[PDB]
Amino acid sequence: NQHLICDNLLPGRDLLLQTRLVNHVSSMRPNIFLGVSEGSAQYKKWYYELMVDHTEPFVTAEATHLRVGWASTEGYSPYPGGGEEWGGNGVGDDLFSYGFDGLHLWSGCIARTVSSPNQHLLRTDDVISCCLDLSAPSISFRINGQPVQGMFENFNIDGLFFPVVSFSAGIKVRFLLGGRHGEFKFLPPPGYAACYEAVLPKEKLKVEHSREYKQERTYTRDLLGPTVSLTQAAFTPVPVD
Amino acid sequence: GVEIETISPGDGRTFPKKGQTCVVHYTGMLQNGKKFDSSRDRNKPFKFRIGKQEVIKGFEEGAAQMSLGQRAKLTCTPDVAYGATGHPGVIPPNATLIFDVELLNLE
Amino acid sequence: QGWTYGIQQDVKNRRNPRLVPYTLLDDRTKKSNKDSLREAVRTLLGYGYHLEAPDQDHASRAEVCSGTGERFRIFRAEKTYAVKAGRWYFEFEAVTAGDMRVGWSRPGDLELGSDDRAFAFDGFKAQRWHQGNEHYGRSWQAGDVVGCMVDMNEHTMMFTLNGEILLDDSGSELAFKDFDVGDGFIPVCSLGVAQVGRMNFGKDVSTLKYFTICGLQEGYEPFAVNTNRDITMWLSKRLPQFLQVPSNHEHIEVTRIDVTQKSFGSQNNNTDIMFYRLSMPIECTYYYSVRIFPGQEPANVWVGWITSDFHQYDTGFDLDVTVTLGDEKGKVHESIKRSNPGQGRNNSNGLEIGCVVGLLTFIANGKELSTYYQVEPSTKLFPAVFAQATSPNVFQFEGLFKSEHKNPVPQCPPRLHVQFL
Repeated sequence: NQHLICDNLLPGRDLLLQTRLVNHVSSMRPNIFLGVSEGSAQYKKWYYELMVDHTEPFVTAEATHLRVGWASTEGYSPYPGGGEEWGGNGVGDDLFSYGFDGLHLWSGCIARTVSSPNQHLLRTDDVISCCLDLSAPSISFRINGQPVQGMFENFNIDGLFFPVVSFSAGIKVRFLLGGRHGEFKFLPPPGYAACYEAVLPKEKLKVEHSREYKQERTYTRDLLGPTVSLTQAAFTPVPVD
Repeated sequence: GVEIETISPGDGRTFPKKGQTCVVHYTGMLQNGKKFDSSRDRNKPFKFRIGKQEVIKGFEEGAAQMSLGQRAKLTCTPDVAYGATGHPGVIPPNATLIFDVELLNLE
Repeated sequence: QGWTYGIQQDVKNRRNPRLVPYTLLDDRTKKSNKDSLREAVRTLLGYGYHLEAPDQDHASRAEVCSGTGERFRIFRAEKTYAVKAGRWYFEFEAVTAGDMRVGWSRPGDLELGSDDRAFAFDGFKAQRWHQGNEHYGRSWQAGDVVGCMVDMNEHTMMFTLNGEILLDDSGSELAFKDFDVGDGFIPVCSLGVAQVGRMNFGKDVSTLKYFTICGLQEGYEPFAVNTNRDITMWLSKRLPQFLQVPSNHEHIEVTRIDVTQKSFGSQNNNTDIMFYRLSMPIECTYYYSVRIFPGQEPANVWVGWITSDFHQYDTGFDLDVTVTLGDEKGKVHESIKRSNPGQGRNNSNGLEIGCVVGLLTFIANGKELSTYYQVEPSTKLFPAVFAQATSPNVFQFEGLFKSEHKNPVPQCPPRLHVQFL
């Protein structure tokens, strides 16, 4: 009866539970906020490039993470763990989003073939340029300046989104925004802007890690205060009229 | 059939012959992104010669449709996979399979 | 016009930083014109221009000032790390000051001292916080150990501010006293937005700033003197999720009875937005209702077949994914799956009917409202409709629709099973 009811109890499989451990990843962005409020719009077209060095599993699993396609923060937030879509606390997690990682867009674990010849991952020394499209969303990117067609419509841009980049461990990459720090191998195409116009004063722009709650503290557990963003009021700069 | 798709192909022409251990280091997958198998977590590259009918012929046909050092996204089907029977306890009936196949060597 | 701001073409170059106003700039763009402006208005004072400023208590007009309650992150330590006996002492420094309160909570969005599950007090106001307002001690600022401590045995909750024992109006040590130990008290640190703290439980006596003064000789232990481990801390969270069967709402209850039927509804004025998420995905043309009383819009409802991911419970309604295939041209293709009901509805007409096969028609009361989407790769759903009302019997909740949630076939009557909640 034990072996009979063992082999009777196993093949049900609605009883059989599932678990899947996942790597801990981290999103990042530059200090630039979008803040593109219609009425006094500064720019609607930006451009930046992401140069890379290494994306291999050095002592790790090959299931890495490195994405740039902008996600809906009206649906996503920067937390280090959560979500029924197999986690992956980075870019392109929410269903109302996409994410470009060389060959495809994964809108909430729904594979969407992005149209480009020589589809290959974000491998060593492969730039990833960014481009903005809002009014009719066809958000261009390019990998080494080749036509990444089939861009994403109905990404919820009701208002705005945020600039993003995701990366797992075992990663070594560089922004390309402007000045010395953006050595634009593929320049902004016609109707775009090397994304350093908003190098606002009082500070040199830099990364932010997507408003982290607590870095690897060492002195004592710093209860870093609640900050929503640059402004507790809203997400907008001030054109005075 | 095995609608092979390349990821990072190498030489592109070192196809496998008969009696050649495809040293495959795959990561088996299902639809929805639900994992069912993996060789990377094991650190045990899968090995199989051609024609002897160890694995489902998805692996055999895809390997035959594959070169050395070729990372590829294989796509098997229920006819070649376990099908309406299903490997019990893991696989349900009528399943389409995915494999992050990466052939390394042939001995 | 687009003076160097024509986004597409840029017929002429030499865009400047001046396009963003003098808020972005400083007076450096303004030394040339503001001096002549000041000369002009100086001689306008030479006319006799009489003009006092508006935002001043003399010309009392400033009525745009009020607080902001949001993301009051209630830092805590672990329930497993709770304490019931012996003397305990944890320091709490301060980087800033503001709506920030510390002390010892209890396991129990409502802040410290709102209810009978915590003890705390503020540096912004210097007042105890346990189920009300009560003055105590003194304010503090940046660089101030609060020096929180308890004696769990005879209930002497003290706060040694940099060694400065803080006292009430009567001039007594004990802030909180004669409190039931119950289920223990945990260190806690409330912070509203733009208020920062940094706590040292007991991880290092050297890192403990002022402990030898008032913690060591008094028998008062660090909170993690013995922990050979990184002690844990966590916060009241921002997104709303599903864990709990409440059964303690302002007035909402849950039952079941046979067409199925339940019992529900509040009488408090439910201006705010509520929540719901069924527990059991039940399964044994497919007409099954999800009724709610406030129908024919006491408040306008917003029915939408909708998935898990939200981030808000607010009146921002009607603010909710489309494949577009390229062929190395940019012109889209294969756009059939897209956006992966109306605001009319219910219980004066009666119902919100589910229907199933793939094939869904989720409309209120069997009137064709032109259901657009039949998109379903996979969606484990439970009926989570949230909206307002004038609070008349505020909510309700009723093969059939119990057929696309599990492996058996569609069958009408759902049978007796022990979990249905």
